[PDB]
Amino acid sequence: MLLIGKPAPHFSANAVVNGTIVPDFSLDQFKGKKYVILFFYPKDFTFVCPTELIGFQEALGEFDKRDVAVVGCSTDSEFSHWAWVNTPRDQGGIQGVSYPIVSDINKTISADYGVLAGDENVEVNGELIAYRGLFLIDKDGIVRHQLINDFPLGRSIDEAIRVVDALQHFELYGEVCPLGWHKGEAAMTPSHEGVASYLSKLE
Amino acid sequence: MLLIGKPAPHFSANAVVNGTIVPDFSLDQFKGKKYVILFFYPKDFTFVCPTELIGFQEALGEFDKRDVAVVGCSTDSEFSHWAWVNTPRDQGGIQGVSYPIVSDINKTISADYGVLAGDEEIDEDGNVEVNGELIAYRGLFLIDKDGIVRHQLINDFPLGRSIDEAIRVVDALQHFELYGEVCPLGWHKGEAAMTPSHEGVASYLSKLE
Amino acid sequence: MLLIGKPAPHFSANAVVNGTIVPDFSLDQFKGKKYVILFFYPKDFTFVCPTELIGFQEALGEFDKRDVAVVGCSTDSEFSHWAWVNTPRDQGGIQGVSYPIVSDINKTISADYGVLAGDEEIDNVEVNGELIAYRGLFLIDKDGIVRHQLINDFPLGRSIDEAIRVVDALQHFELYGEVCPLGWHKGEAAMTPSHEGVASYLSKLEHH
Amino acid sequence: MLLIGKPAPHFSANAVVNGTIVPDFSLDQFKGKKYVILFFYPKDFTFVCPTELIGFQEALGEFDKRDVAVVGCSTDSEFSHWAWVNTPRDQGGIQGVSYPIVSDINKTISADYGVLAGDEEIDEDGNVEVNGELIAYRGLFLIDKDGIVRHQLINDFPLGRSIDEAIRVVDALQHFELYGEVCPLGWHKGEAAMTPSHEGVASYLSKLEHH
Amino acid sequence: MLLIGKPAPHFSANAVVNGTIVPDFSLDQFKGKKYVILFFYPKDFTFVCPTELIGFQEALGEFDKRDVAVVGCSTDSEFSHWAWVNTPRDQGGIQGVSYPIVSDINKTISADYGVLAGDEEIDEDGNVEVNGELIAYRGLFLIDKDGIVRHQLINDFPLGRSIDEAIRVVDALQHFELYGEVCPLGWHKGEAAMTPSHEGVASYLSKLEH
Amino acid sequence: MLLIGKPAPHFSANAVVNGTIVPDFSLDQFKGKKYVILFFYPKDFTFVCPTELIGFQEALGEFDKRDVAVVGCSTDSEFSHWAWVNTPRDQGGIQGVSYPIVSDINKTISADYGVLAGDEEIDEDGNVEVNGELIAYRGLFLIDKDGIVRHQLINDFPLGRSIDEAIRVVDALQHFELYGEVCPLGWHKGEAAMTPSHEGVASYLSKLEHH
Amino acid sequence: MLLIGKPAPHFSANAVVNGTIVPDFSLDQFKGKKYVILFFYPKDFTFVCPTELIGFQEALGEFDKRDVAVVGCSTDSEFSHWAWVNTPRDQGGIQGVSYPIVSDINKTISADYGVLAGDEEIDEDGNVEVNGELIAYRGLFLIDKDGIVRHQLINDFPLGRSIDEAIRVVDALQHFELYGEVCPLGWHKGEAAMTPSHEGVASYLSKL
Amino acid sequence: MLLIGKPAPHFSANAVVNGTIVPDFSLDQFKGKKYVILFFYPKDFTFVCPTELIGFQEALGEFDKRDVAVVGCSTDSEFSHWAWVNTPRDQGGIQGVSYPIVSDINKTISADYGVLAGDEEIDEDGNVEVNGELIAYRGLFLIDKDGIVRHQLINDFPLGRSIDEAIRVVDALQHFELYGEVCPLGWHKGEAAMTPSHEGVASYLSKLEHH
Amino acid sequence: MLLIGKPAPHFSANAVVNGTIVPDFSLDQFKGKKYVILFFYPKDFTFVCPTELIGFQEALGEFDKRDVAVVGCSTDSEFSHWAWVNTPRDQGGIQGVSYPIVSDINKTISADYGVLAGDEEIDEDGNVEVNGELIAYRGLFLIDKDGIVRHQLINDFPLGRSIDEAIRVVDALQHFELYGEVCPLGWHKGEAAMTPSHEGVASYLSKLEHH
Ligand SMILES: [Ca+2]
Ligand SMILES: [Ca+2]
Ligand SMILES: [Ca+2]
Ligand SMILES: [Ca+2]
Ligand SMILES: [Ca+2]
Ligand SMILES: [Ca+2]
Ligand SMILES: [Ca+2]
Repeated sequence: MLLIGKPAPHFSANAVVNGTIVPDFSLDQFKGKKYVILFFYPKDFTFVCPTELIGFQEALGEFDKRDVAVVGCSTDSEFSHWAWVNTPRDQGGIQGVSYPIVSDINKTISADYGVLAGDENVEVNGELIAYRGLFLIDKDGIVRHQLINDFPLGRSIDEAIRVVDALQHFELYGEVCPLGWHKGEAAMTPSHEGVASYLSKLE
Repeated sequence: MLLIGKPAPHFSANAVVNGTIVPDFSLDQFKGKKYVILFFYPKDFTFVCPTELIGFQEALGEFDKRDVAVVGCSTDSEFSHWAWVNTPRDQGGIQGVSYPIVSDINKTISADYGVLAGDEEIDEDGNVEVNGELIAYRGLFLIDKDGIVRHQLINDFPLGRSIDEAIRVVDALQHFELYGEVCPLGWHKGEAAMTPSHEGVASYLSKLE
Repeated sequence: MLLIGKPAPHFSANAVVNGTIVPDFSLDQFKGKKYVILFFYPKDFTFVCPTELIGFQEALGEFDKRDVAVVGCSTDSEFSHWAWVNTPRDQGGIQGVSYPIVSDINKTISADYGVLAGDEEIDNVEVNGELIAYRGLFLIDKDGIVRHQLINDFPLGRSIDEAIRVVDALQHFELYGEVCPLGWHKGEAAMTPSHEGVASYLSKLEHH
Repeated sequence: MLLIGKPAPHFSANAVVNGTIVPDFSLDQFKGKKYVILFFYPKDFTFVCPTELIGFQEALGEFDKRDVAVVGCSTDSEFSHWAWVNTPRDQGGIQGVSYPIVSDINKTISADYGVLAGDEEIDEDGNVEVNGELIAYRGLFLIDKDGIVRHQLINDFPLGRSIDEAIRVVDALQHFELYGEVCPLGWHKGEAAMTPSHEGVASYLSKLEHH
Repeated sequence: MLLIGKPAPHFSANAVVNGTIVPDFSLDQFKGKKYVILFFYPKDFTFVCPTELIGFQEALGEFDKRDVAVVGCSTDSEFSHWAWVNTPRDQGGIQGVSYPIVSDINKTISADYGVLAGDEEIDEDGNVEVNGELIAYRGLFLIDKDGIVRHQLINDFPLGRSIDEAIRVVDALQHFELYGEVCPLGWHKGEAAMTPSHEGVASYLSKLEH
Repeated sequence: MLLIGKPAPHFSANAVVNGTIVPDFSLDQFKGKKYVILFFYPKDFTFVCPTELIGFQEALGEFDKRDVAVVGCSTDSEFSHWAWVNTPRDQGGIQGVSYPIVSDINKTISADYGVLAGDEEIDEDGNVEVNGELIAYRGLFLIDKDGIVRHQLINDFPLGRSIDEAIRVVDALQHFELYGEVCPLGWHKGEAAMTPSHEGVASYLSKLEHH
Repeated sequence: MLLIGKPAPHFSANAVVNGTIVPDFSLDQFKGKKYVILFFYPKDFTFVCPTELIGFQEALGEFDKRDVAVVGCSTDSEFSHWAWVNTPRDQGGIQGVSYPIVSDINKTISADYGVLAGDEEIDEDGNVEVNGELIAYRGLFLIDKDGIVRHQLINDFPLGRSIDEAIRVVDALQHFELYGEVCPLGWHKGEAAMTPSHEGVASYLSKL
Repeated sequence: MLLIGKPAPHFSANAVVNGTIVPDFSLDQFKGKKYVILFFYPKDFTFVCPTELIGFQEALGEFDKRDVAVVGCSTDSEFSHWAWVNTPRDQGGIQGVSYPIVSDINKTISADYGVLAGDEEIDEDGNVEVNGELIAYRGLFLIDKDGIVRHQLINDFPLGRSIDEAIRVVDALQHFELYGEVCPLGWHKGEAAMTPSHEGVASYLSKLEHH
Repeated sequence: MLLIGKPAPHFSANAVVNGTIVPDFSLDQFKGKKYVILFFYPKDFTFVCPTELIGFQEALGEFDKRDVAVVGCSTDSEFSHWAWVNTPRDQGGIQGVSYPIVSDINKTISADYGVLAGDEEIDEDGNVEVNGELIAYRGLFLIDKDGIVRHQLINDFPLGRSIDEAIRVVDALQHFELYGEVCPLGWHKGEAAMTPSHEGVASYLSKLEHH
């Protein structure tokens, strides 16, 4: 489903924050204060998912500098999350992951964000688990960027950081970010003069 | 909607291929033969859109080497596309863009791929009213040789995309197809992949330590 | 659609006025002030459409003297319009067209005015043909009421003369209460809408 | 209704042809043989309508030479039509009009062609009330030999139509059918048409800047 | 539909009154003042209809003396009516007909009175297809001064009506209104009516035996 | 209901024929053989109804000569009908009435012919409420040999009908059937009818004006 | 339908009371004052029906002494009833029947009491066809002073009813109302009733 | 429900026959062979019900002589019935009742025969609530050998029924079946019946008048 | 019916309490005062049901000590219940059963508690037919002092229940209510419970691994 330009759907669920189970976790707390990178993964105790979670843990300071809160989510229970953060990495665990890991135990968050796999007396084709979904949410709670990958295709922290940098650049300077833009490169004024001037300089 | 794991919706529209208007363009031709990178942009003759189109033209060799066809799409007419490829780049044009640029003139492609902006309503006697513009967001899809969507990405209007990220996802999909190894976070071609098993993930994570 | 005797459907869209993109263009501004000749064409950068747009530009004074605003419209974007008015005529452009060219980007204007081509069928929703505007033209009086409409197939260009003639007939009926007979032109004899009026008008045809 | 590019709706009704009442008149007979100019008017024995009908009768040869059948229609009965063609013109009649005048006595033809005036409403108990008069506006349709509508025009009650514009649209349609050239704004038979191509439109528009 | 004992449906249409087109004609004007004989015929410029209209014109005084307004109606336009009253009788016209002739141009009046011929059906493309002609049968209604229908009659197209029967029904209605006696079969003004009671019917039928 | 041009609704009920109760009486028996004058009255043992029934008995020969079967009907039972034909006329009875008197005991015939009085409603508790009496008004129908209704008439309760008008309408129907001439206003057997054509009506009206 | 324990449906119709046609006859008048024996019969001028009506007339005193109003009803008109009470008994008439005979001219009373014979079938358009005759079967109802039905009985057309059974049920109802004793099988006025309790039924059955 | 003239609804339930619980009891077995008197009572182990059941046992021979099978029914289980027939009469039991006593444990029989008390209603909460007790009133049905209901009677809870009235109605039905004579008011076996004709009723009432 | 965590459905019915028929029995009276063990059985005068009812009578003191009211229920009438408590046990009776035995005579309680056996289906005649018997399975519910169902059990007809398991679940619920410790598998009063926490479950299981 299309959430670009729309408010990130509200939820309130159990989560693991700093390795501790906490109730009533919501993205409300970040409105007006932090951007949010919210990412969904399919299953605790699997393969690409721990590497993605651990990598987000390693880059957590880079998101902190940018006023970005990192939030993970799967449809597993908060107790599976807790068991997993208490499993050492050399045993496949995600020990040391300290940002919030939301438990979408009813699958309503994954459904509302349009990342729930499977197809639906009531019978279900496939597994109702989340694909590798990622959303960039601005300080107003609006979705500005989304990405969904199939199960075997891990995501990239560099691209998430790049889109964060681009959004903040557009918010600061009103300049739109052209293809392949990175922090420090030339942006563009959104006008006829702007596009003619930017494209002439490239050639 | 959610197209991951599902066939990319079929279409058949006018397009500009190698600067020429052609009819009945479809992604059918690529089934069993090429991967497809399909990207939607909002409007001809604008700002971020020409930079994305030109950059895809410049990187076309990287996609050719990987058996990937690049296809652009907007809801503008095929003639607006043709005028745009016949406009020099220093005037905001996209001259030299040679891959197909599809005209989603009926907006059905953008709807089917879930990238169409705007909201529609039915009033008391107001028929269909639309809030906002029915144009495509900066949407991108990776379609494998069977026509299945394996990756999708949508950016708001002012956020241009990245060719490197598209190439990386192509490499990850092709690596998983060849070796059955899943690609971990931040993976690039030539780096260590992973065996999808308990021992595989445990051993992979031990090497990082 | 049947719009004669009914208000022209309201709209508010981006347009190019005097070669510049402007937002929130509507026919509201003309209610009580000007008549409107509103014409739809299918596609920017095509064939008959530039000749019609340029010709409406050349005859623009004939409409000004009659308190008629000329407004064109297609389902192309306002940026396509802007690119087209910046293309020289010898290359197929419509450079110098200065009256408002509305962008019906959502196709709701053409739908509401009954000029949108194509057929919509549900299976998703599939469309047979192209959802673009036919060569449609509407005369709207100062109260916002449609008094004349005409739609031509894609290859059949319209005529400025017939538009001016219908405008003259409407204004003559508004002024004198006389109905305009077949082939009436400004300055020719009209008719009083009564038994005596039609008998007298037709008798003179058999006297001269 | 939007009929451009679509078949002209079928009908079969009483008419006055050559001053005589005949049944089962339809435009089927013209498919593959003649173009049709079909025009609706609101009321027999009124004001603009006799001038339009008489003018079409006098210009009938111009349509005959172009393989065009002229057919008129209103929702009055065939007997009103018959009485009207037996009324001398100097008293408001349409004597001498010999082409078919269709009686749309049930108003289904006018409704199908999208020219029927009035507004239809249902009551709090289910009765059918009508605001205004269910009569035809000044509607005109050009139907090609395949029965497809290529041009349509509707005028308010006091605004008579123009035979010149009807002939011009016929000539433009026939020129496009014969030569595949599209007819630009204000085109008349014998003037330069246009090739529907990038080069064609560029060539046409460049020549206008000099001529 | 059955209108006996129910109000005559309201309408407001163009009509030709005394040979002149007038708008907003209604039977409301007659409420509390006059009875109404309202008759529908199918088509202007035809065959039985001019004879019925002319005959009503010739008998107009018999209805005036009885405080009865005569109103004709068809689904033709008011201009067809006007042309018809300006056509001489020796050419099939109805010249000299001066009472109101209503134009039921939308066919709603004929529908409301249940005299409209033809059959309407909606096809699966939305449009309405019609078998036959939506024109009025030869319908006649007697409406009292309260606007209530007391007598109705419908004839097929080739069967002209009878002025005598209309006058007889008017006289019977007025006699019952005045004296409260019910009118037996074949009753005419001046003949013996009947008291609506056991004794009344026994007495009336006894006298008929001689 | 509008029955002109439509088949008279079928029924099959008990009746009194020649003073005898008989079952399964229907107008089917007359199809192809006789016209039918079918008349409804409200109640046995009342006031106008016996005068109408007796008068139809007195004129029975006039209808026999014209191949017309006379049939009466009310929503009373066949036993009330039978008792009534066994009550002498000087006591309010209809002794001597010999044509069929149908018992519309279920009120379905009166409903089908559009002559049933009264108003039905559904009450609070889904009950069925009736305003007035579900009895037949003074309804009369002329049915031709094909079973099609050609003339219908309904009178309020206190207004007795007229045998002369029924016979006149019968003569008009039979004249149109025999000669194809339409019968003008006030036409009676032996007078001039009319050819349904322009010339026919013009000729008929000319003869009246100097007559 | 089951009316036992529920109010007898209200009605208001023409009737013949003491040989005279009267309007607006209803059982409301008896509420709080009299019991009602209400009986339906199929057709005036038939066979069992006159014997039942005459017998109810002859037994009228037994109902009067028990504060019971007798009311007959059929779907025939009030004038048919009046003609029938003016017919001598030796010719099949019901001369001398003086209690109210209701005219259920609309058949709504017979429907509301569930005694109307026949079957109604309805189609899409609503055309109502009927199998059989919509006339009342030989129905009888005992209504208490509150308007509550306490006993009902319906017989097929050829099976006449019994005055003794109606009077017996009246006696049983009045006995239960007065003494709170339930009436066993075959109970008659003056015979032993029963206390509605374990001991009451055990003691009653022991004596047999 | 109105069952007169209609087939007695079919059922198949457990019953106590001659003091023994048996399955699949139905009235089908009696079709074409015996009349049926089927009676419903509300509750086992109560007050009027044992007297009715015991009295029907005592009169069983009178019904046998008339080819009548007696069947009782309540919505109690077959085991309550069995316990009750094993309870001595001097303790309120129905020991010695040997004809079939049906267990309408699903209440469907009492519903089908229109003798079930109580009212069922559905809420907005979707639940089913019941006003009163869903038990059978004192209902009685006479079923002929073809399975058609010819007589029915329902009494309020405190009003016991009458064996005499059942016998009398049985005799009347059998008399009408044999002789085609209808039974007048108060008729008993051996008394004068009536021929269903005008003459029959006229003659019968005359003998009552003078004598 | 999943009632765990939801209020026990309300009812108000006739019952036998201490061998006496009483009206308007409800579990309302126990809210805030007593726990409720509510058990359904299929039929009076059968086989497993008397053993269960008598066994609950014998264990009544064990429930009294725990502030638990024992209530039985079947769809039999209150009079069948009364007869059954007046039958000696050596004849299959339940003499001496003094706690409330509810009569679910309308079957609404069994339906609301999800223990009603049988299958209902509506005929084409809108009629309701039932496959099987609408009787209660061997259902048991533990209801807390707030009226909330905390434990439920349903057995097929031939499988009698266990007093020990009912007492055990009562003890487990009361232990959790008093001390907030959850009761592990097979817990009995006096044995070690568990703190619902990570450390609590780890510590509980550590002690088991030794013993
Ligand atoms: Ca879900
Ligand atoms: Ca669309
Ligand atoms: Ca649209
Ligand atoms: Ca219509
Ligand atoms: Ca009916
Ligand atoms: Ca039930
Ligand atoms: Ca139930």
